[PDB]
Amino acid sequence: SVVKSLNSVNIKCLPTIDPTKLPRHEPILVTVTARLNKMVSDKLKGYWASNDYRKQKEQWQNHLAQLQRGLHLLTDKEYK
Amino acid sequence: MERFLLNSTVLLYRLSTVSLDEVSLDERVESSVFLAQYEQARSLPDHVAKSAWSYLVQQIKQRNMKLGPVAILRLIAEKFIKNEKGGPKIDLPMFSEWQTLMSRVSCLPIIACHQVFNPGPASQEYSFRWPLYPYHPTVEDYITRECLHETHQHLNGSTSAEECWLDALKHPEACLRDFEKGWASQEMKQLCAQIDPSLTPRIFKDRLQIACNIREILCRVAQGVELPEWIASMQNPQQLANSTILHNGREYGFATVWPIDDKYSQESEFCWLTGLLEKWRFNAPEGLERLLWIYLLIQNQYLTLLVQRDDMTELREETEKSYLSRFKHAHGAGVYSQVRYLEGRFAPKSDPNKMQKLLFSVLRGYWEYLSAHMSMEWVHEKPLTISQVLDNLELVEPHGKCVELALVPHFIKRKPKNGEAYPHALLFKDLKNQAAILMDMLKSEPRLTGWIRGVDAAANEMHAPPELFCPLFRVLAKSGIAHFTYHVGEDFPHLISGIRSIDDALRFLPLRNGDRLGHCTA
Amino acid sequence: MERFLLNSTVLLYRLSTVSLDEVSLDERVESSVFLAQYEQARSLPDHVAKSAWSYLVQQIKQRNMKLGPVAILRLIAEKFIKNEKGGPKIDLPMFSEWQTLMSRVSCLPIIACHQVFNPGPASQEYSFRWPLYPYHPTVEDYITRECLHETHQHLNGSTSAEECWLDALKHPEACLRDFEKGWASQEMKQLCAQIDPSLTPRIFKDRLQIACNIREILCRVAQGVELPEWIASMQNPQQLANSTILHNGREYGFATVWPIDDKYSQESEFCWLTGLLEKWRFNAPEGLERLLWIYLLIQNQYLTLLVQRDDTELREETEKSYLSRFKHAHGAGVYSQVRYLEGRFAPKSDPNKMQKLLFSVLRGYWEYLSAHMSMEWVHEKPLTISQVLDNLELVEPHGKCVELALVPHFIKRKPKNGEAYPHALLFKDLKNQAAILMDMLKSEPRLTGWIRGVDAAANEMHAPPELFCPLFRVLAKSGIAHFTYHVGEDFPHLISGIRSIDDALRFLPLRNGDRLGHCTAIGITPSIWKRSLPLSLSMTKETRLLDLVFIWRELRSHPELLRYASDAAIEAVRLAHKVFSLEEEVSITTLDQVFEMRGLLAESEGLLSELNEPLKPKSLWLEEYERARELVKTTGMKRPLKLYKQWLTSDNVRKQRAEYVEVALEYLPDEAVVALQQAVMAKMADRNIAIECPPTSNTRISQYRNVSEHHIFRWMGLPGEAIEGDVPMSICLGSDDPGIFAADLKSEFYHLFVVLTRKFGLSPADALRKVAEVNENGRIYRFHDV
Repeated sequence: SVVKSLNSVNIKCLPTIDPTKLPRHEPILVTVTARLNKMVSDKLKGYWASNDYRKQKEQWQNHLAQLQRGLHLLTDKEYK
Repeated sequence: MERFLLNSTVLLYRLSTVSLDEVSLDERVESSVFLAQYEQARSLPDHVAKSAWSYLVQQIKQRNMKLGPVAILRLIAEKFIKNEKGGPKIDLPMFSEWQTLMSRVSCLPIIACHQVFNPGPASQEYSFRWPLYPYHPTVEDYITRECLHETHQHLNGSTSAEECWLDALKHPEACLRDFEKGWASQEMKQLCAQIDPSLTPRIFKDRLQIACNIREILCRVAQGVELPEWIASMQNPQQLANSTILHNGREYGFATVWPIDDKYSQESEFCWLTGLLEKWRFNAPEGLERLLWIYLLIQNQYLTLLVQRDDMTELREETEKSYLSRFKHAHGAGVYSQVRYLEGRFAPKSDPNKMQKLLFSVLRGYWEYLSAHMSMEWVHEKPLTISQVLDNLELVEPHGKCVELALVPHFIKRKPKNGEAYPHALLFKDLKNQAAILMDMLKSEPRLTGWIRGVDAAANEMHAPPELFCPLFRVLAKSGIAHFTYHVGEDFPHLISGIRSIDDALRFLPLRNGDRLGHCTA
Repeated sequence: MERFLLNSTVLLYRLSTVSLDEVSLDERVESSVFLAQYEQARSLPDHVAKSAWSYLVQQIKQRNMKLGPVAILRLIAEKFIKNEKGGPKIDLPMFSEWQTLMSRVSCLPIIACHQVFNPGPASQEYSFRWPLYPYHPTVEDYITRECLHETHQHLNGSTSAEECWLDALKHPEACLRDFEKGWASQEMKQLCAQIDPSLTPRIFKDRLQIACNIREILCRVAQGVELPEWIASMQNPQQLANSTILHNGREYGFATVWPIDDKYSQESEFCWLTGLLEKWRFNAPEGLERLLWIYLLIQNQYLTLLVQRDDTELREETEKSYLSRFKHAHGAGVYSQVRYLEGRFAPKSDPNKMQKLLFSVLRGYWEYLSAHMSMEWVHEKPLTISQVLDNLELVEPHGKCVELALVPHFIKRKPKNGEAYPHALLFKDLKNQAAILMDMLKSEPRLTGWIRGVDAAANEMHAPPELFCPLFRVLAKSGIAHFTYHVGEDFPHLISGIRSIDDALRFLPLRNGDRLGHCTAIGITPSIWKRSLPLSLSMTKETRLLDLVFIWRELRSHPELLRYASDAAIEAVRLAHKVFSLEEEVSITTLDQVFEMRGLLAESEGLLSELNEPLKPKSLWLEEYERARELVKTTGMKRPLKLYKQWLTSDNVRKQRAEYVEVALEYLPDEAVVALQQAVMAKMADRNIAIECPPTSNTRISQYRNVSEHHIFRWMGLPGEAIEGDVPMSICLGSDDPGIFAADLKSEFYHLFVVLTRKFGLSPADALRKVAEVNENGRIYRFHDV
């Protein structure tokens, strides 16, 4: 109810996520980025075919790449 | 090396099907290029291909531009084309390489890029109609002092292959029906799969419609007008195949208004293109960048298809305007024509009611060229018939600086037809039939003997031996043709056989002194 | 056009999806044949092609057969295979065409077809294990007196490629994983789509499963037993992808039972196929007739894929297949056809893995001796390394049985970015791999009589030849006593390729009697090399700079090719400023001094590590570590050294080296390149280092129009193919990657002999001597202990 009222002060709310409704060893921060990636990529599909579309995606590819390297930081069983 | 990048079937399959949102296609194009390079250049080693592509990537990155047609055309333009006293010309050492590139890529996009990214001095107006030529002064004096002489110019069809693509865009359904007509034949079916495997005629219409819509979409960018914003609903290039998109449940065609009257013309293509590349001088979204890439790839695929189909519906779409353009194209730039003696081979038609259309159109096209250059009082300002054109043409004096014409109808020849116990009668009667319309039309107006001068038979050599044409040529000689020519020794099962075929034409045909053979490669 | 109906991508597609009941397919195969032949031989004109196919069509109509494998093999069988005193052999005039054919079609069906329709005399007992060779009395007797001397065989794997197809049948799950594991890499993905774009790991299991089930189905016809009645539910070959066919809802299957226990043996396939074609000698049912066509198409497809992919299964295939290998190399007859064999193998990091494979090869070789040398051994069942060596010390070389000398060959890898110098991860593996070899060799010192050589055959651009200098020199002190390199076969530029070989000559610790592998760089005529190449090639700056410094070395000595030397020295100095980013002046003399010290190890103290470091505890490397240290400290000249450290451990320099540069194809004129090649010959002939020659049936160069233009003839000194001023070398014989399906050294020996007699017009007595010199050079420079 509360997420729909915010979805229907422009605040965009991520769809409901259930940590029990997830793989046992999968971190939630992985799901949050994966779920959030869907919303951002959807907007780029709309904000497509323009000069800023490349300028917005280049940052997005940077953010996911630099955040990906932090998964080796956490998910590693022992740092090398 | 870019001949693979701007003309390849695998890249077109890769780019068209792949969605438009993703921009990480540098890996897919590389694998496609290697497949395309191997398919066309078998003898090229892979380690060179890997090195060449890697070197190409660093060129684009060092210049701080992005991979795509707007970058490839930038590299090709400055590599080959440099400005000269005649305007834009071609490097002499690289001309031999350039001729190879023209076999696979049309120069029209390249020259537009060179004009944008390397304009000529004094900003003098330059309009592209003629392909670029390398400049060497010792040859230029010879041409101006003594004009060229073309002994083989197929008047039928288009002036060249580059502009016939525009006609294919102007006549989508007509070309599709023409393609389907020949697609029945086994040879044409194999030929299309040879250059592009898995090419159903519907895909050819799909690609033609895709190129048409891309042209309309890209035209909006060049003119500076805001896009109609339904492109966001277009997530795949395949939506351009039906020439109609449905955004929010409404009809939305891709067609848009063109400032130029003839949107499908050489002038329209260049004016649009030079504006488009100007707007992408520093930035270009990979979405639209690939839209231009698809359009260029689509054009090169059709051009590759067209050049090999030579070896109607679209032919008679205009039937009068192209003849003037070709004569003007043969004339070339400048006040004086660079070609003096020219004969135009055209295929005869069995219908008696079509010769008067074809001869008048060529003769009217010749006259309307002469009236534009030589200003003098003609008998008729609008002939409308063969006799009236001949009245106008008999008044002109040949001064050697204008394109002189001597029509030569070149007979056709088909596969051997079985029957009636000797090899060729069904084909022979057709040649006998077609000659009769040629024979009696000449006698109807004897003044045509000054223009219908020679007769050719240029299809192949295996189908009908040259001695079969011996009776046909001799009877035409008694009709007053006064010249003859043959076309022999193209394909022959063994080298010795090709030599024998020439002698059969040589010893049997009524070849008087001064006759000409054709393509004697044997 | 007989070679396009057995190895063709589109025909397999156009026949797999076509149902068996319909028979009208001539218009579909003909369209497929022309399309397939176009994508294989693009230079073949259509009018020749169209006539050629029609000629084949009416020939079958004349013979009154039906178009298919049962007819295609017959025409090839009566074309190539001709009976003789030794059985079924290949006629001499058409041996060269057969070798061209063998790169596309497996020979096994042809002999099976030949035997059924054109059997031998009196039905004499015939056993086929080896590929067919042509017969020539001048040559066959030479083998009897002086056996062949092979130099480069990869013992990792089976003998030839045809029997590896049977292994793919025996291990459908393992060969899928090996293909899938390779398919993960991009190079295999390009290579698979190179041969056939419509190839997926899902499809590969489909194709292999179809071949296995077709083999079972036709075996029932070959046995003569009637079909098991589930062929009523047989409508498409795609049914043969699941090994389970349902008819009327009742359970069924494709597998059967064979007369011999091992259904996937060489004998089983021949007995099956000969029996099958025996029962189709007059007419064949069309549904099964096409099924045979699919199997041959699938078999040739995998063989075509396997050969290219060559340029897990390894563990399972590396146990006692060597006994078959030696028996295959021995050949029929009491005495082996190959006396001196040098089997190469790839070392592995884990000592248990390397020890297990070394024991398997030595144990396998002993088994080969025990079948011939009927003489009492110390241990009847060795089953261990020590008992093998004790058993092997009792045999004497009397010129009859195969003699073995294992030669491990390292594998170069891509330079991993980072780690302060170009190849650290690569060298760490190689340092570890040789460390396992050296200590294990010291554990059993008798192995120095069998472990004789060291090689490195992966590629050339991946790792420069000078990188093996420190690791070879320590191995020299380890007792290996023979070093060979696989250099010069692949290169980005012909002049650059000359540098790579001269890098090997100058830097590697090659003593008199060593060998080099595939010196194609000094073989190709520059005019021939330029065939079908772009007007300007591309190459890395570091490879370019080493070329420019080298071309100055061997051309300033040349009294008339000075302009090229002078221009090179000038512009090399120009490039050095680009690479090193230096601001002061560096001369060509300084550049050469810098580049002569690249053979030192990076980790040598005083070069990359701190000069003041505690002394390492007397390894075999401390000789190498301090040697590169003291000579760097001495001579009173450290200016070239500080340039070299940036050449190794500078962020900008290493990046600038990998940046590619554009080089004109004809940078040196045609004569100029020849001057370098004749300079290499004088240097290496002085050092007296032999050259391994690849099989001439290998169409891997993609530059020679036929075999008669192969560079081997230039080395041997054939008139009309030898360039003036050439210095004749010593050339040995080897058959490592022939690029065809069924190959052997004897076939390669005959291939050389045929070309001289036919193309070059040489008498058989004179022709044999020239090819005999190559066969003997493999014995003069043998790595086998005395």
